[PDB]
Amino acid sequence: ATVKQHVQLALSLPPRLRTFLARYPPASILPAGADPETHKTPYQEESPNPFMPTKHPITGKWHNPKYSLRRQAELVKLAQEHGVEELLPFTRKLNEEKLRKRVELGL
Amino acid sequence: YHQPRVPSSAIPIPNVSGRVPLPDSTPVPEDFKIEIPSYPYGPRRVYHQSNTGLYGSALIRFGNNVSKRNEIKTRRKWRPNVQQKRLWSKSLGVFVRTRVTTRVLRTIDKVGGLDEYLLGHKAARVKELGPWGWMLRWRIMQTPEIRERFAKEREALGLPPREKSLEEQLREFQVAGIQ
Amino acid sequence: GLKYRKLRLTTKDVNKGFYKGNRTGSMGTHTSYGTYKIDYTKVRTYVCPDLTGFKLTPFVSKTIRPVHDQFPGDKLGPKNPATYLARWKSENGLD
Amino acid sequence: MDKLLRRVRMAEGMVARRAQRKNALLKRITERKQNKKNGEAFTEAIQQRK
Amino acid sequence: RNVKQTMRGIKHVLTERFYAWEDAVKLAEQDPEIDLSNPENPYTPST
Amino acid sequence: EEQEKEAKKSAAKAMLTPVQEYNRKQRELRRARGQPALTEEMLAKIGEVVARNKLG
Amino acid sequence: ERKARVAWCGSPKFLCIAPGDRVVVIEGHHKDLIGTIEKLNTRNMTVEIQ
RNA sequence: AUGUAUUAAGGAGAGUAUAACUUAAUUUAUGUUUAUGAUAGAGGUUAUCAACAUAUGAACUCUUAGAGAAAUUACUUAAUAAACGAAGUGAAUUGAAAUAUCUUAUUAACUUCAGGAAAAGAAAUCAAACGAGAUUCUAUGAUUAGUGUGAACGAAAAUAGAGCAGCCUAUUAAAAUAAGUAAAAUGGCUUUAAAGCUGUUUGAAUAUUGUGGG
Ligand SMILES: [K+]
Ligand SMILES: [K+]
Ligand SMILES: [K+]
Ligand SMILES: [Mg+2]
Ligand SMILES: [Mg+2]
Ligand SMILES: [Mg+2]
Ligand SMILES: [Mg+2]
Ligand SMILES: [Mg+2]
Ligand SMILES: [Mg+2]
Ligand SMILES: [Mg+2]
Ligand SMILES: [Mg+2]
Ligand SMILES: [Mg+2]
Ligand SMILES: [Mg+2]
Repeated sequence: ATVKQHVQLALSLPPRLRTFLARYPPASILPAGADPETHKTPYQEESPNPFMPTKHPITGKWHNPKYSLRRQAELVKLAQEHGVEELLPFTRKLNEEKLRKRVELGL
Repeated sequence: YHQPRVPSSAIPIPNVSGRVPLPDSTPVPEDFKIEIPSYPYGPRRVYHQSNTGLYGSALIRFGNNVSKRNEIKTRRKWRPNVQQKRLWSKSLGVFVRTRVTTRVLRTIDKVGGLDEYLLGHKAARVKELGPWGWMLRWRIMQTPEIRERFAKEREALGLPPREKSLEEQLREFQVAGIQ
Repeated sequence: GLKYRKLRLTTKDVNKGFYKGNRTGSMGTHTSYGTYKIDYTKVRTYVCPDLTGFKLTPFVSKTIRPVHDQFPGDKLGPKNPATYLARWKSENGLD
Repeated sequence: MDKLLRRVRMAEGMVARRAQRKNALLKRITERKQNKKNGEAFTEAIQQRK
Repeated sequence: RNVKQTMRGIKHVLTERFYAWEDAVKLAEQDPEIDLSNPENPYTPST
Repeated sequence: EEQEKEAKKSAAKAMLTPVQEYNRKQRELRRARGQPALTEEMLAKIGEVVARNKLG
Repeated sequence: ERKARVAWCGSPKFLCIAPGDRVVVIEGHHKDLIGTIEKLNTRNMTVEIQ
């Protein structure tokens, strides 16, 4: 019963969130004995972290991040409303990264 | 312009208007035309002089003439440094005569020649070519050099090898005329 | 000239080479010396059949009341290509 | 063809829009002529009442 | 006016027959009981 | 008349450069992969995160 | 007006009075007169009593 | 006049049942309900004494093949106004109680191109040490900051409302992440000196392990 309720919470998220998690699933939600490097998603193979830029091996050019800094802030703000901020990859817009950087270094 | 005669190719360098008139010697079937693909960005609605040369992005610009003391404004114009040079094309092997600006002459030396200036695939260059630059781009694509160069770049990109070329159709009309 | 000048110009008003036809059809071609050669392939003839013995007149007696056709249940009653082909088989099978 | 039908539909609307402007103008001219013809019956009755 | 209504009716029935026959031909091409190829015997009553 | 326009609009496909043809060819292949799906096991693990960060 | 004149007997297209039936006048100088309808003008909705 | 909804090429010539509209100028059929409707008769010219819904025949000439003195010739199953939109070029009346900078005014107008809308659009954006999160429309912010001798001109952040949508695997097929480019000098535009647009002459760098713009 509890598992059926968990599946009803994941299917209640907005389509914008469910779409992102599908193509960039973190190791946390992958199977228990899963290996992070194996069964990678076709999107993950292009870039492990979509929010970070990715120098192309053949062309030696820094491809712009898949999600711009504006859109990274809309994912962090939309994920924090449904308590799914733990699944997004490292982002400078993360509320914990913003706070950690200040306390660590300061003004 | 008055373009030279391509050494080994019947096809002539296209006319400034886009037409490709074939000589009377070359036998041509009934109602056969050589059509160049339309220019993606279309002609230039102002300064039509730039539709017949390699002007890059330079147009005729209008401004004011400001007096020294009272600073009174009078309308004037700024014209690009348009010249007429004979640019060499390794693919064709002749001197393509065209009206080109001085800023585009520095772009031809920077990229390594006219052929390298016409084969650019970036969006900012196809806009700088213009209708006349898009006709020369189509012409060099018919040469065997560029055809043999593009076929070699498809083997490095893992593309299947790539029907009849335009120079073969004209070659098949000279043999059919004698039959 | 005040008002008549503003009407549509006709051939019964001016003569200095102004020509305008009545859409009577081209029956030939013009020659180089001002004559006309009638092409009888363009001339039209009227096919009137023999009316001797024909009993139908353009009127029907008012005793016979006007009645339409029912074609019950067939939306395209009079234009149904099925009732024209099926009706053909029974009546005229050869042609 | 689907593009040949739009041509017809467009023609059927252009003619019906012109037939309404003509019919309307005729309904107003015919009405204005009857009202003036009936008024002669109203005037005779008004003249006989006085 | 009555002579013009008979002339109009003649043009309505002839236009109706041309279109009805122009469609029966098409409908008769997909019929298994009609063979438009041979005109001598183009119809065979189904069993 | 339209078939002669779609062939005239796409008449510039014979003047494409190798990199222009490679990009387009890859685009067709990618659009066939589709979008990945979230299995019930993955959805069950996401529901735990939501309930843990909302109710406790 | 035709709908008002026929308001008491159906409508201009469903008239419920026919020639040959006796009627009684209820207006004018000759009120309470009784006669038989001879004609029935359906254009002006007027009736002739001989 | 405003609002709502729907729609996205317009006019003329001649002819014709003078409510009826195209030389067929009052075509021919279906279904339903018919006074408890809808909103046990007479009547085909002494007509259309039936509305709604769905089909259907016909629909001339010119604008509008070519030529020409539009509605003709000659041929043929030849066919698309205005306003609205973007860019280019760009005044003057007027105010300054004269007048040159300025204002009038990124105006009127013209020119090209395009669609039922167009344009714009998912930050090399704004903010200020907290953060916001594409574009468009309306008001406030604002006779404000500011500019200018003056007369006048005049933002943005933010707030509220209308709409809301994000993406590159774009729901219609596009990038191997952008070089004669960013930028500099100089001549102009815009403007507050920045940012932005630009003719001439020149001319970079390669990602928060701090490269590039603001
Ligand atoms: K003064
Ligand atoms: K001030
Ligand atoms: K500047
Ligand atoms: Mg005379
Ligand atoms: Mg005379
Ligand atoms: Mg003459
Ligand atoms: Mg013409
Ligand atoms: Mg014509
Ligand atoms: Mg405002
Ligand atoms: Mg970039
Ligand atoms: Mg610049
Ligand atoms: Mg700066
Ligand atoms: Mg800059």
